[PDB]
Amino acid sequence: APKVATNIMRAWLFQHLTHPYPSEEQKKQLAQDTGLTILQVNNWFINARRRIVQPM
Amino acid sequence: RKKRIPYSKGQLRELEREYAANKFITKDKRRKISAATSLSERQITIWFQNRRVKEKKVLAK
DNA sequence: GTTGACAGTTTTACGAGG
DNA sequence: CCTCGTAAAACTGTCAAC
Repeated sequence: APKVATNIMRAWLFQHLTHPYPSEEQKKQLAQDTGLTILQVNNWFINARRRIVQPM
Repeated sequence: RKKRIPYSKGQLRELEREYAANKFITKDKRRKISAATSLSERQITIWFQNRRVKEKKVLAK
């Protein structure tokens, strides 16, 4: 948890498979509307890349 | 400073072919490889600097 | 099953100094 | 370029955990 958070950060990832990395300015905006810390977004994206992308 | 933007697994494949051939780069190949990989002539010049340290890291023991 | 998290180690990218 | 050291992004590697 939470849920919509995941649903937000999954939208950004599948939008760019090409360059699956945020700019620290973008992460700020993600942290700004998530409820999440900057650290959490980083951490999740770090996971999400090895969690999802590799087979793709 | 430039943000951390790591390299495609295909770009690191181009390097390490060259590094394994010669630990050092020619201004020719410093160009030739840069265009194919679309890396900056500056960046590719740094990669060997780091990659050189790595081989001293492997020193072991 | 996989989700979020972390210490520890690897990769990028400069700048001092010789 | 060139070690050498120093930032900071992003990778293992594993884990109780809810």
